[PDB]
Amino acid sequence: SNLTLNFGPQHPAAHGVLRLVMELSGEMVRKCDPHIGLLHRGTEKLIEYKTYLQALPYFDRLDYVSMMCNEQAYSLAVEKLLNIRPPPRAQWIRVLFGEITRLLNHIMAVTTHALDIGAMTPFFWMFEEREKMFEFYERVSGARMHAAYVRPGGVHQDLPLGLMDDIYEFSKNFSLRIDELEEMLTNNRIWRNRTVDIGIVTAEDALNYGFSGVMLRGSGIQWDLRKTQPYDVYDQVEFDVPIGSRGDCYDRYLCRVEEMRQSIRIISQCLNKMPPGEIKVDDAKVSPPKRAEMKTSMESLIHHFKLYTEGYQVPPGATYTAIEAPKGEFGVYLVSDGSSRPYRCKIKAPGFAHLAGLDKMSKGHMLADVVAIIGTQDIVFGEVDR
Amino acid sequence: LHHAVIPHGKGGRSSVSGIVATVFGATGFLGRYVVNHLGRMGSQVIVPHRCEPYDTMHLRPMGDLGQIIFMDWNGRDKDSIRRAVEHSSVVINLVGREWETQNFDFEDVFVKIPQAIAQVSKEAGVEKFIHISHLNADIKSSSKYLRSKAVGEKEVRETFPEATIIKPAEIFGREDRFLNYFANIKTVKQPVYIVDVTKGIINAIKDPDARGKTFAFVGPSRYLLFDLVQYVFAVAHRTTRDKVERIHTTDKILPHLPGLEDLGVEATPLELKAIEVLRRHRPAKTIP
Amino acid sequence: TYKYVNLREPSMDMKSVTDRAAQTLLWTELIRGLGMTLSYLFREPATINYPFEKGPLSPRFRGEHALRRYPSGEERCIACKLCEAVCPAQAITIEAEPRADGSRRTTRYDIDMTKCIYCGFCQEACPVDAIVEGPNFEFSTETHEELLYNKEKLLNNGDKWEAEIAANIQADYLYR
Amino acid sequence: GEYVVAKLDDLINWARRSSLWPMTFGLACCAVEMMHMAAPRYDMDRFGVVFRASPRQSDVMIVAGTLTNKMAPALRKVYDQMPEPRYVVSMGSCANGGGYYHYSYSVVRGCDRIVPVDIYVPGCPPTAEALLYGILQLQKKIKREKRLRIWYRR
Amino acid sequence: SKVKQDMPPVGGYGPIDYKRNLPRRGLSGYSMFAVGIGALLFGYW
Amino acid sequence: TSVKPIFSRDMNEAKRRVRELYRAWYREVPNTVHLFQLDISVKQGRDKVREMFKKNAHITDPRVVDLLVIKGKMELEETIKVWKQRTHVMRFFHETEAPRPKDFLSKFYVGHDP
Amino acid sequence: RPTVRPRNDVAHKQLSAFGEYVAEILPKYVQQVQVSCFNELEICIHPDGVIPVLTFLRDHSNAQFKSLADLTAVDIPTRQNRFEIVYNLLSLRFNSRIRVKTYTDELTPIESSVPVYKAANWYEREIWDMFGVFFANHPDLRRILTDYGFEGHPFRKDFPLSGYVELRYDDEVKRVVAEPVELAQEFRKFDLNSPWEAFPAYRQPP
Amino acid sequence: ASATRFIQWLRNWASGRDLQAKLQLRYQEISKRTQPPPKLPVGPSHKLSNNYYCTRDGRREAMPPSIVMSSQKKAVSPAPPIKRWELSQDEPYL
Amino acid sequence: KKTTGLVGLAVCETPHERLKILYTKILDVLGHIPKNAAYRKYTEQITNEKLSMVKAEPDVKKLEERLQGGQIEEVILQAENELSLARKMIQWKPWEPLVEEPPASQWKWPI
Amino acid sequence: GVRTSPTGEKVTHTGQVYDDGDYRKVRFVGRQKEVNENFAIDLIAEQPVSQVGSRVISCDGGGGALGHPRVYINLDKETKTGTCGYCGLQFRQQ
Amino acid sequence: QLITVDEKLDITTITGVPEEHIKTRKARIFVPARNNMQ
Amino acid sequence: EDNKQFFGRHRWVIYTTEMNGKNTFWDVDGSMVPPEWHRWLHCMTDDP
Ligand SMILES: NC(=O)C1=CN([C@@H]2O[C@H](COP(=O)(O)OP(=O)(O)OC[C@H]3O[C@@H](n4cnc5c(N)ncnc54)[C@H](OP(=O)(O)O)[C@@H]3O)[C@@H](O)[C@H]2O)C=CC1
Ligand code: SF4
Ligand code: SF4
Ligand code: SF4
Ligand SMILES: [Zn+2]
Repeated sequence: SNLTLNFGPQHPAAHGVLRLVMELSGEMVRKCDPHIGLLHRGTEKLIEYKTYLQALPYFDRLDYVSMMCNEQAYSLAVEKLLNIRPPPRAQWIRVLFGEITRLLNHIMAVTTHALDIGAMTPFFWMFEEREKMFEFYERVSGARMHAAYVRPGGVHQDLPLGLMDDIYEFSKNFSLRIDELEEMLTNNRIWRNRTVDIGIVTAEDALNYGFSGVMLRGSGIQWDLRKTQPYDVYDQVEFDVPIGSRGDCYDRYLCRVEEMRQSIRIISQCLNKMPPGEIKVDDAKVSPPKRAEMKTSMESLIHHFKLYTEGYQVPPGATYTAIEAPKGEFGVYLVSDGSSRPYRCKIKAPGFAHLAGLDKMSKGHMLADVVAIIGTQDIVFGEVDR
Repeated sequence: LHHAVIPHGKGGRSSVSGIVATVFGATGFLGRYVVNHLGRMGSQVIVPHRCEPYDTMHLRPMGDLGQIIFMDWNGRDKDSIRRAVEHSSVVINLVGREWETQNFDFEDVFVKIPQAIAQVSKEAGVEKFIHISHLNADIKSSSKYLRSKAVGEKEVRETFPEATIIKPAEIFGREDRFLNYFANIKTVKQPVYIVDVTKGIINAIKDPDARGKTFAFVGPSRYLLFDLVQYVFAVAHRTTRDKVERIHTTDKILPHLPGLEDLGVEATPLELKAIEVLRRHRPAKTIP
Repeated sequence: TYKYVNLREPSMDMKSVTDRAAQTLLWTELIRGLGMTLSYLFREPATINYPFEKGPLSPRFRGEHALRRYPSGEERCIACKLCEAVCPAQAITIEAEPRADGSRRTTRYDIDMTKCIYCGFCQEACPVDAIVEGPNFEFSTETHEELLYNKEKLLNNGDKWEAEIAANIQADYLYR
Repeated sequence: GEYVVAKLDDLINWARRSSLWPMTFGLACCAVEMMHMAAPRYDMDRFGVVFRASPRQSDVMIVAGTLTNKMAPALRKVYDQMPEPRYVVSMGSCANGGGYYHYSYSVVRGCDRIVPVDIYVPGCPPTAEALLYGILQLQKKIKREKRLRIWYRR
Repeated sequence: SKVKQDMPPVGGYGPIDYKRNLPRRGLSGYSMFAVGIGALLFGYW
Repeated sequence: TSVKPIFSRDMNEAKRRVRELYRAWYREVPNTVHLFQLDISVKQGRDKVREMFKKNAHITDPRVVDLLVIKGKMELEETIKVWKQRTHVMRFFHETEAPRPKDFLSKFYVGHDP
Repeated sequence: RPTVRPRNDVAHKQLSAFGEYVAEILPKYVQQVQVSCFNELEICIHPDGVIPVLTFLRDHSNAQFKSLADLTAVDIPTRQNRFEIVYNLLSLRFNSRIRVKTYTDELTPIESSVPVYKAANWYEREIWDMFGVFFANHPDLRRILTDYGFEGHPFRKDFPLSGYVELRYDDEVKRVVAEPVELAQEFRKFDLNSPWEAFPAYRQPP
Repeated sequence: ASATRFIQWLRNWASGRDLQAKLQLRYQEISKRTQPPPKLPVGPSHKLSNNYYCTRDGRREAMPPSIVMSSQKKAVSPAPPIKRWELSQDEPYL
Repeated sequence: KKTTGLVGLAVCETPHERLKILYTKILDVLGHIPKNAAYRKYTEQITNEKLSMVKAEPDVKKLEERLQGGQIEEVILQAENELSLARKMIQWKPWEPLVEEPPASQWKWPI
Repeated sequence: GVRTSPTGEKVTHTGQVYDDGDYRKVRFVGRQKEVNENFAIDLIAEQPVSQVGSRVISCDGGGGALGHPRVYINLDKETKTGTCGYCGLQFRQQ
Repeated sequence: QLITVDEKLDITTITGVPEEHIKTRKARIFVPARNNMQ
Repeated sequence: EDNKQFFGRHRWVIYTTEMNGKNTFWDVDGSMVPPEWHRWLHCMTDDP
């Protein structure tokens, strides 16, 4: 028999809409054919009509649960082509908010996974924590989600006075919140029945199918771009990479919960090691000058005028730059033709290859398991469809 | 032509058709097709409505931003009529009711209201006036509906001599009270499709010849009423005293009046569209 | 450096085996989960009493747009079109000409608030603090057309909110 | 007469605005802010706006995100299956009028080309509080309805 | 004026817990079964 | 003028695939009208198939023909598997588009477009 | 120098040496090998070499590029073969990335690389959908991102940004319809390029 | 903060934690919503001399790609093999 | 070893024997490739280097460290991959001259 | 300096007003025409001319960095005031 | 193995462009004039 | 204000029953807060 899954659950859900065409024999799933493009918005074409600065907000809206991490990936790619370097304080801020963003993503990933499986309550507890982290976003950028804060050259503005104290107070209590979540799920026999030995993927298959992030580490592969190909100041912080052993949904859930704990561990070092200095590269042909300078110095006014109309030119070249985003390897293949607008911008969304493996991972499972497998991949269709 | 009403574009949603039309009775069966066709080509449509704004919502997507304007109006308040037609170049009157009510009788909706609209439109300088009457209007009909249609048809011509009067047969379509009426339950009928009536009205606005004329909109074929009702029940795989009287009036033949053909519209056969209307309820020989 | 999340050997001694049998038969870890939800029942909820209580915001908040003036009442905008050039959504439309007194001023200044992405690039780009994103966020409307702001609406927003806008700029301008 | 019709309108309007069951089309990032309106700080349930509502049990559709051409027929179908009275809240720039993707070949330039819209909530995304302001604004729109008053004067 | 920007306090912030903490509670398996069986015996008696 | 073929090495091989695709579309139309509850007749549907085929009748490049058949098969698969909806099928008929003027005078009256 | 990105000559030398290595082993297919100033290795190959070259890079013991990071295309209309197919591969064993590029035109198919990387399945569907490049022997080639019945390939440089058609709901036919695109506000094209040369190092000969 | 002592004991016992020490609701420990003005530092290019842009021009130091082979001995790998990761000493097993 | 740690990769009881057989088969297959082909010269060099380590080191932990290819079962998997590639290379014959030159401006960027 | 046209519609500070036969004024029926009443051209004309001693003066609009870019105004001509091109303030050499 | 095609290259039928925007358009091929202001 | 309440509930407004000629006894909304108080009520500042 043939069956089509609903676009989305009957409670608020923010992953997007999916048309899943399935072939069933009794309870068992024999074929899965995801039909995507329901949130395809031609982002990659629109970027070709934007300057490099104008295109930056598009990356907030890809994996719109990991906004600043997507900003970081694009900023690093442009900085590489520009051959410039963001100042050390900006790099620490980018790592600090990169890990705050990882917490935001992992709360959404773990709790909506549970919510779709029927465990509603943890979503409410942990989204109060998300609400407090939205306030950190809003205090640095003026926006709760699409901050547009991390830019090529550094960050847009320095932290307001008193923000780091508040991030410390939040971080001080967060591990307790994780513990409460683990009390509800980790040892629960119903949760384990829904996740243990579900969606097993071998280490060999995970690599060939293009998987990344937790979808690799759940199968025992020892890989994390923050460790192996570090960017910004990730080489200066200490943390452990959680590794699974069974390659199933339960191990991937444990990996995500432990990654949240390591993110707190990294945030702690960032709060203590934050250096002084400027927060964007001191090159006014790339980063706009301070407003006081723009209103006093002739050179500053010209460069402000040109950076906000033409934008900076980027030397011709192509780069593939990737980061360890919360959902996996997030990269951009960015082509510059020498002008102030990118010639081509291909976005590599980790969820694209993960969803392409849904049919492989769902073989020999039941219909209700398909919901669990989609959750364990942590799919957001803004990044899948672009 | 005022510069703002010179046509521009390619005839689409964002285009400018140059038509500024006030459609009284727009929230009904015929009005939703007329407004849709006006909005398709980027006309400005003024929609005076008596009903709750909730009941006008289906008209909102029919025009580009700003092209559909809603107003409150009362049939017996001439100031509300004047505000609606003050800026229009054409006024279309689709007001009517198939039954009488405590507050409004057939004389109110088919005589007093059309006359008031026509008079205020003339006093406001409106250039064109479209009035929907009925093919079987007659001051000797057994139906009070058709009697009032005749009296109002005369008063509109007296008040607005350049008015274009249209006299359709019973109209069939998704929201009609004809095929749906039969599917819910001697005489010869010539039913006409809703889209044909709508197209003819739109063409009468754009056609300078239609001014001062009276049209009869009828379908291609004439059907004995019995054959028609049997056909409906087959396709479907299966009220008031006035409504029965109207339904049993034989459709008048008026060869002297121009028809849909004169306005460039090809009458749609009933058999082509019968399934469309009656599919939700799940060939008659014509009279040559 | 890495760690194992699920690589543990359950003990097979009788005491440990009977601990797991007790958990299976007596639902101990399910009872534990009931304890957690019970404790939350007796916690103060996090809910605030909107609209009488409001969520906290900062001076940097990006809300409804407004066009500002100098203390004398003259408009700050001199129709340079930097905001229109930078706008990532092409939400801004400007026309300008010499004013009757010779000033360089706009005759059109539109923001399509349904194109806008509320990014704040316009206020970054503006050289004279003319276009800002204000603190207001409660301006939902019943029609689409009401969200196509023209210059009069934006100037009225500036005159309406200047008291708050000026204080917020005073609070954040040294970070810019 | 008019007094009895006036109070019946108040009673039915009160019941309907006090029991607004929403169908959320969580299309993109705006759905995240919608989830935060359900979250404890705002708790839309406390206004009578239930968390989980089936499309056939819904009174209001919230369009929370970009509407693509590929998705537009499915959204219309859900709207057509909604029992009346039914209202549509357009949330965010994409749903309001295309937003950042207005000039895209694959995007509907505003969901009001597909369905009638009652409330437009601006922002990209609107904050959870701005969405809640919009829902409260829809409630006051329902409060002003005079369905029985109109019917009595027909 | 001295430079003034958001910085950590002198000496840094206090320690931040991050490791899992699920405390052990309750009796052993033997003790729980004994309690359950003793309850049955009293009930039967 | 030496190129890698797609499927067919010459026009005769390509025309075999065209005829096979026409056969499949021709037989599918009655099912499509029923499955999608279309208000058009089977004759109208088959006439539409003929018109779409006819508009490409002038091609002489076997590679271009291969691509046209590749795309035609994709379109058929969308229709048979009911991945399309009713709106997608009816997009071949442009029912809400007003006829656009063809002769010089009609175009001259309505705008500047040729 | 605080604002300038530091060089890494060690990686530049390693990648150059491995670039020659690959060229020596696959002379039948390799047309060009370059290492960018930010240390990225690109192997430009003849399209016939897609499967041999990718298979070699996946399976050779000195390569082991087991992970296909990304597969995409670029449209350059001025080239006789306007489409450039780009494979971004990753080797976990040697903690390295390589890029493999080939080319095709509108009518010349490319061999599907699904046999080498299962990841390629959807990437090639997307390239077919967005650019119209046909991949031979692909198990299930069809559109993936665009709407059903969509005509054209939107990522081609000559496809208009807003396309040719747009949708709306029509009450008369009671369905969503597609009509030629008209915009209330035309997209405003900006000419941004400065008339002065920016980067002398990339100047082309007259 | 204002729970009765009995209610504090009940929810502490039920949860098995000292909830009162890490309340999820914020009180007066947070920063004041009015702060003193900042005085932000300037970057390393803020100098009056020895600061010619051509000595700090990153964009102009970018070069076109080095062409290693164009169609116009010991084996090598793209880099040395990655070093095996070490088990955490902070907590090797969860 | 209780487990390799990688899901789907079984432990090998006799890794030294398995590698000796696999590396010998690879050298046998390379003999059908022309002597001057770079693939044969390089693959034989690295294969002989690894085969010597397998013979010198009878301790799996110390052999794993010498080879630097992960676990010993990962080395065995890579040897099976190289043998598979070697067989395919014989049919592709990539040591032959370039099949065709690109158009003149094919790889010119910017345009 | 708002003024109403013969039809009663207010004229904006940009001089806009629908003329007599313009249908587009139907949009205001039952609603209103948003017109800002504080005409900047009239408000800047109320500012007194500032009397200064030097030949050249600078204006930044007031408020330091919260004003406009600082420009310098020549006051040699005695037939007219020097007017700031950003804020419209006038100066005269005494 | 390759085939022989002597047809003039034409892709109009496989680009998806409406006929109106192929047959009635006039493309202009030029080198833009220098902006006289610079 | 009540600073013993947790952050968020420590400031609130009791809306007037009549504003600009509108009876707001039952119908209140957030746009009734004037800008000078908007800043304090949303904790953009500490000083009323
Ligand atoms: N349908 C047919 O078969 C034929 C119809 N006609 C004529 O076509 C016109 C419309 O047809 P149809 O659309 O089917 O009629 P409907 O009843 O479907 O629509 C009637 C319209 O008139 C308005 N209306 C009715 N009574 C009043 C009133 N007392 N005061 C103000 N407005 C009022 C209604 O507004 P509300 O929604 O507020 O009630 C509605 O918009 C009528 O004039 C009818 O006589 C002529 C020949 C055949
Ligand atoms: S906030 Fe951003 S999108 Fe909105 S008008 Fe300003 S620049 Fe444009
Ligand atoms: S608002 Fe500012 S940036 Fe925009 S045109 Fe006016 S002065 Fe220029
Ligand atoms: S309006 Fe903004 S937040 Fe909402 S879906 Fe569109 S881009 Fe995302
Ligand atoms: Zn000045």
